[PDB]
Amino acid sequence: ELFYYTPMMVATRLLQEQNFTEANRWLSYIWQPAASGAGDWRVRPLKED
Amino acid sequence: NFVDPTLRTGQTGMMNTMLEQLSQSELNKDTLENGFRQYLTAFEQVADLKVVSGYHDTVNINQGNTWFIGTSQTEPKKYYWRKADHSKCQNGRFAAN
Amino acid sequence: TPDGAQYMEWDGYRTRLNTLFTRQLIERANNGIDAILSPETQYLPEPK
Amino acid sequence: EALSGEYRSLVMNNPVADRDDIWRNLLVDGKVSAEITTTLLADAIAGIQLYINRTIAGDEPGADSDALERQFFKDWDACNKRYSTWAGVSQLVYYPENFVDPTLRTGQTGMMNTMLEQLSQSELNKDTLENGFRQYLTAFEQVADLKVVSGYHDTVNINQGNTWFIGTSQTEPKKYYWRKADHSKCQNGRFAANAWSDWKEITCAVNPYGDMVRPVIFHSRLYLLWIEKQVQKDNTGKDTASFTLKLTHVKYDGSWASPFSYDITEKNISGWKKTGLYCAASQEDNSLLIAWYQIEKETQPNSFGLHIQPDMSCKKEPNIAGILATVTHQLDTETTVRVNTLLNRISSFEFTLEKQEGNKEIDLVISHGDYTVKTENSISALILNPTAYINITPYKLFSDIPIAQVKTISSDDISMEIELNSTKFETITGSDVGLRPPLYPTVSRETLAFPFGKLSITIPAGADINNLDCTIKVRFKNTDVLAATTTYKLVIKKTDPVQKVISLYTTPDGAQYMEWDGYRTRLNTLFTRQLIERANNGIDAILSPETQYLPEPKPGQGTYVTLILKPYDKNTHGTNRAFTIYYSNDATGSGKFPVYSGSLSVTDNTEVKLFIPLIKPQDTLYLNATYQKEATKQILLFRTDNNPEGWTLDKSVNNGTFAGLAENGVTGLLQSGEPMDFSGANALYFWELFYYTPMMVATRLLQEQNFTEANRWLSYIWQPAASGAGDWRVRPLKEDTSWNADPLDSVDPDAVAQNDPMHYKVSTLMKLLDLLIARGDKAYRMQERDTLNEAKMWYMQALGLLGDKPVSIFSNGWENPSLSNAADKTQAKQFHDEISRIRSGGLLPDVANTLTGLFRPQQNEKLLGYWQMLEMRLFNLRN
Amino acid sequence: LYINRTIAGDEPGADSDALERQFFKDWDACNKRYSTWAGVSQLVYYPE
Amino acid sequence: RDTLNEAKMWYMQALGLLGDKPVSIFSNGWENPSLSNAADKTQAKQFHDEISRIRSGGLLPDVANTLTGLFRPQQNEKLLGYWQMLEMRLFNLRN
Amino acid sequence: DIQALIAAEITGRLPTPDVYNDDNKLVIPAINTGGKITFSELAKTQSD
Amino acid sequence: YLSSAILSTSIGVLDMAAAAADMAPNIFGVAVGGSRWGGIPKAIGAGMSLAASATKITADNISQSEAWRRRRQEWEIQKNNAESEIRQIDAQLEALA
Amino acid sequence: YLSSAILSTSIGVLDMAAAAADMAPNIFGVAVGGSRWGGIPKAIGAGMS
Amino acid sequence: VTLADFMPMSLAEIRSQNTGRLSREEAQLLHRAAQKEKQNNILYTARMLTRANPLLKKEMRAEKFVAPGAVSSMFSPAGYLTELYREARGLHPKDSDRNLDKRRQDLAKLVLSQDNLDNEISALSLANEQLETALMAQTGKTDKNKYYETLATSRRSGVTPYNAPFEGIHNALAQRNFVLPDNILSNPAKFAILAAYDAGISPKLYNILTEDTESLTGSDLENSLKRNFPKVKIKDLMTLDALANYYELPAD
Repeated sequence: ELFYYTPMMVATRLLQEQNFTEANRWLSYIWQPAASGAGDWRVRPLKED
Repeated sequence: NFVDPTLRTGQTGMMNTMLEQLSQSELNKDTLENGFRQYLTAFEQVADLKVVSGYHDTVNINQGNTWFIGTSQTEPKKYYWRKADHSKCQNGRFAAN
Repeated sequence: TPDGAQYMEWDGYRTRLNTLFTRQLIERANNGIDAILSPETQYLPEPK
Repeated sequence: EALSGEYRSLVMNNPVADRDDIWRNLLVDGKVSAEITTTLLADAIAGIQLYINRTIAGDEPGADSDALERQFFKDWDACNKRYSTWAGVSQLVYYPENFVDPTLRTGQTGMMNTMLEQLSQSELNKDTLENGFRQYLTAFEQVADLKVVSGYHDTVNINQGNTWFIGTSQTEPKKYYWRKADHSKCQNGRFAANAWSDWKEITCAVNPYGDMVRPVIFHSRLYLLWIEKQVQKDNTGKDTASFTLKLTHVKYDGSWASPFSYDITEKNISGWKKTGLYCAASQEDNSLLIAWYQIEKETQPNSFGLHIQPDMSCKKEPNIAGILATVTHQLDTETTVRVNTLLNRISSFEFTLEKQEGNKEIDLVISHGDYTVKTENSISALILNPTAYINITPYKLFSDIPIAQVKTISSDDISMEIELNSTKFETITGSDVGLRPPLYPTVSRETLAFPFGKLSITIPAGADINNLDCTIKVRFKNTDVLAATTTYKLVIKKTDPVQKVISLYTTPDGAQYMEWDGYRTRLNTLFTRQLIERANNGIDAILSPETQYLPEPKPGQGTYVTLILKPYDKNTHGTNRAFTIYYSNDATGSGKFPVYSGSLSVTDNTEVKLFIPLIKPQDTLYLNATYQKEATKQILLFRTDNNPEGWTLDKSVNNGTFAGLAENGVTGLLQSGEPMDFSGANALYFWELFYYTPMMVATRLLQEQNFTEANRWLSYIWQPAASGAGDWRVRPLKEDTSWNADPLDSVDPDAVAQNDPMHYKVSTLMKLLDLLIARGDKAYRMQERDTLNEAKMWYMQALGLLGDKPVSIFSNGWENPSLSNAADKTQAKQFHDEISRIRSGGLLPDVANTLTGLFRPQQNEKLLGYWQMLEMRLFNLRN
Repeated sequence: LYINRTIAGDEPGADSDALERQFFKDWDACNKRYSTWAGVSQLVYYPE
Repeated sequence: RDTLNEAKMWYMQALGLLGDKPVSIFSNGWENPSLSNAADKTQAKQFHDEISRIRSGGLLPDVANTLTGLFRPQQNEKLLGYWQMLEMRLFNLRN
Repeated sequence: DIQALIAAEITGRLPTPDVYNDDNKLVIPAINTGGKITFSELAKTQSD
Repeated sequence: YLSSAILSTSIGVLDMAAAAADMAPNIFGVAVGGSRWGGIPKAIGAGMSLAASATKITADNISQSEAWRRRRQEWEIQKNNAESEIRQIDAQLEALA
Repeated sequence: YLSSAILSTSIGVLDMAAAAADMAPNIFGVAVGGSRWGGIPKAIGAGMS
Repeated sequence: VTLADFMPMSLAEIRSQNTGRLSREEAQLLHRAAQKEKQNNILYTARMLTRANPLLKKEMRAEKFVAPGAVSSMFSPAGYLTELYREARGLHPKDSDRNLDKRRQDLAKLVLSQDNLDNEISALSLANEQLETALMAQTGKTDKNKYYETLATSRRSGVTPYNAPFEGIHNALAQRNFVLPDNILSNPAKFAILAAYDAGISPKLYNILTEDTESLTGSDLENSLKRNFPKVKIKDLMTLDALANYYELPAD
């Protein structure tokens, strides 16, 4: 909950009511694009499935 | 396609009472940080819980359930309870559900 | 165990009941939400 | 279509490739219709924005990762991605008054918020707006009555760290609050005004005995702690008293936990007198050393100790008399109060960063993360960083699966081998970590990590702990094909910085001050004891500038000296136009404290005022000055009597001239009461009362259209004078007083306006322009004749405030540069080099052409909008 | 217009003591306009 | 105008996340079966037999043709909706 | 509107079509700091 | 509403003084005592709950004033509708003339 | 409204500490006692309400 | 000079260079010093620039202010483009083909002016110019119309056998609602070519679609595949994405 569902809830709650530049920050706590082609997952069990 | 980050089964009371406070329209940084700090307070309280004592359900401890009683790190103490389902416990490893 | 963790010891197994993440989030969380949800917080150790 | 096909038929040599590949490769969109038109620079902007987005998302392989970990690209998506949110953020430093809001401010106190709650209705008559102000002034009185009881300093070096305080209120029962004093913004013993947190109420119920309250920090969480006495009676005719330690702390949401309890009384503390406690953290075996101790003229004949775990369980220490003998410069006496610091590590570690690196392609960087000792052994925690970049020869360079080297498996590849005095212990990451950093991300300059979790190294055997525990080396070794080792020397040693005493005192006429190394800092203020007579006459007497000139007693024994200095000489000041100016005690050679630093001026005397305290217990003082030429001689300041103000005028045999003061006048001695400070600890409350509350009420009356009262509330701050210049009635706007040293660590116009209060002048003037244009529009919409002349006189008053319309130059020294020439790295290096030269006063400017660099500054677009708005209104009036 | 320009500092040389007067101290609220001059002067003679 | 170029760079970032549009095959190993032949009980018995064999690692797969049985899996219709949505937005941008 | 004229006279092409035609000379302006216009002239020898 | 909020905030002082007076013992003689050791946290809790009621009252005050301001804005729209309809009917009368 | 809800939840801690302090006796001497045996359920009820 | 060069660099950039000289901690201390000095320098220049505000001219470096929308401004799109190009031109190395300076040789040449900021051009014409300046540089010919004449006959894509004169004839003649083979004034023995021009078919495309490619064996098959596909690999063209992109029709 702390590391995935709370940023998911806040991001989907800011996508509603159109706070996009903060919703992208809260989505960037979990997923953030990397210099390589693969994405960088910042939640540990999504890096380690 | 059908997952919802708002509504989840088994969603705790902490997530629910944070979603209550983020359900207004004006979501600035201050509201959305105060709600997160209150969530983190409740998370601290449910993570401070040391298990006092328990009761296993059946006689074969490979099967059945195990209830526990955990106390909080306050004064006075707030006693809580879980349940550990041994029917999902293979190789001595509990699944997370 | 004398450094904080608890475990239920049955037939040939042990299962960690609690966790000591809450005693070590306390220093990370002063720096803010950005330090809480960092992946170094998720790599945090826990006694055997 | 045809040229796009023939391009990759010929240039790219891949006719299979998509047409959108030519937009990905060539940054110009091809499938656009012929009617979509753009400017040329906007097409270059869109092309380079597409390039940045494709190289930041991984669709452009080969990018420099270190250039992408940069504040331009770390703040790409929020700020720098679009032209609009680049311009709107870059203007927030140069024009904060466009984005300042008198309603919403960061760091706004609860008093201002609960006043803004009550002024948020529509009917704002004089009675509502006076009752809200009196309630605000009540809360202001309560937060200004706060005397600081006791404190806790964070670190051991008191030049660094933080200092928490506990202040009580002047009520019964008492309401304990807390601040925080950030020593990282404390240069020359002078706290900046943003180095103080606000007061904040400790909501828990705290009932001490003998004024025993100490805060304490345990893993960055404020814990409060006190001893509570409970009067009881024995089963016999006698009557005892049970003592109880209590311990609360903050939670994450600002709340306070329920206090715990620990039984104290064992037959001795009931027999003590005037006693007090001690509590502080411990860097070794992390706990809270609690200690209550009997007092005399000398400290601690008897004491009893207690440890508190993170479990928050009691743990009775059998001996603190060996411990407090190392602390007793922080323990109080019968007459002193001393803020405590954390207990030291008994041994401090140091690490020599190099002996031999071996193969220089990999940097082989360790970093000693954690380091302690337990009761019998020395543990460590290490991470390891290689380079692992391009041009590992030979090449393919097609694919890596994580004659040449081992591109595959990196099991057991790196290994730490500590050498003891006679033995060694070689661990290895194959014996530690199953997590394996792959060489793919093969794209260059990607560095790796190798964490060692809590390497407990056993055992120091037969070593004098810790007298000669200088142990020879500590070595790791990356062992792979073409990899090397480097080794480190531990320099571990027991230390004791002796008696760096920090203390609290109160002068007998009311003020309090924290006295540390060579400085004093006034904690409270006595403005609340003298507003009480002014405030009976009303709001008009509170916000008068004579209230802002109100005096305040000098902190303890000390003198004021105001020093007039000569204008700049190339000879006697060296090459640096700046200076710093010290004082000492001075048994010569005892060190001298920097009390002031500044930049001396040309063609003008500079007058710098000081307060030189008397800390040292003919009580002598001495002052010096440091230039780029040399350092100056001392100037004695003694006194023969116990009269506080007298400190002999241009004192004995020494001439009393630095060579840079150039006057017969030095003195500045008298007037013990300095004026009230708007840069001290109580700065925010004064700034709120005298600026932000009239700003909030004025912008709250401009809304809902109470103009004739909004102009009165704007006239508490700004009021036009008989001379051409305006008269500013708020003191730090008359005396432009910076009260925020570091404003650019956050995205807010408020902090930038707090660093330079001229933006508060322009904010007030823009609110008054808003007021005048609103009154003129209200008169204009009443379309009768005399009210139209009213409209004209209001808009002419607004034009009188603005003045002459600034003619925008177009014929300019702006050449039309190349974009390669416009974006040279030297062109910003030379710019910041020159400004960093002139800001330190390294020498004179050459005289004064390029203060902005290549791109010229522009006028404020909002103010130019006021110009065009007034011109349109008055054109419609004249027709 | 003359009073506004000499009260705002755009007319240098003005007598400052004549400007510290109850007609000009109460200029902006009451005495600046005909309407709020008449409506204040009538409040003594016709309070009803 | 500049906000339309902003719109184009956002939709191109979304297309960069999605990637290459998956071409739906129609020429296929799908014969046209009889409904009696499509609903044989052996046709599900053999399917779950093979998957229960390979899930316990009873031996290697034969190598790897039918992992779904008779009926082929389909793409997510929501994601294909994102594809068509972005393509329509960017077509309206380019005109 | 007169600054646009002077600017288009120095950096644009005004007076159209031909300039420089007063006894093989020319006077071109040069404004500075928004409040002054200074001058500088041109001449030539007799080729052709 | 504003007077009710100020009454609901000017009350914790005296409610705190009550718990201050309760701390002294009142049973005297041979049996000694009678203090109320939890009286001060009861007073701080009454102060918090009463400040919460006060800030809910002032929130309702702001809500009423904002509802009335939106009501005036709707009246302004209806006023401008009827005022444009007058000008339309007058131009229509001129066309009929 | 959100600040009022947070004040109305941050209060049962201290209201519980009140009932904790009431459990100790306060009449001393020959007559001994004075505890409030129902104070803790009163505190939990105040917290629930 | 000392910490002025280290202002635009990141912490990883500072740590990346002088690996033997700078340690890991000294690089962090140097980075903090350079960023704080950058902040204080820009505060200093904002303090000197806010004294020239016309609301404060009664109370008083007023060198040069420019209009909003001027190209000389520090908030202009020219300043944004300068910031963007300066942060962009070092992401890929100069050897690489994905470098910004190598794939676009017009940006370093590009001049910042008020005319470039204000004037509007057709973006499609700019794309056409950007492709022409590469194709004519590949073929070496400097003329334009000579290149469209040698492009009139070429077959090296699915879009290439076209004549811009013939497309001009077809567009202008269809905009008159005029039909070529339905005239009174025509050769009825030349109805086929006239109808092929009516549907709009280049004469080289007519020579492609005229060929008797069916029933053609031997080395003449190799010659016809070499003519009708000069540049592609046929084995690379066999996939469906290549047949979608090469003829510029959707793969569906």
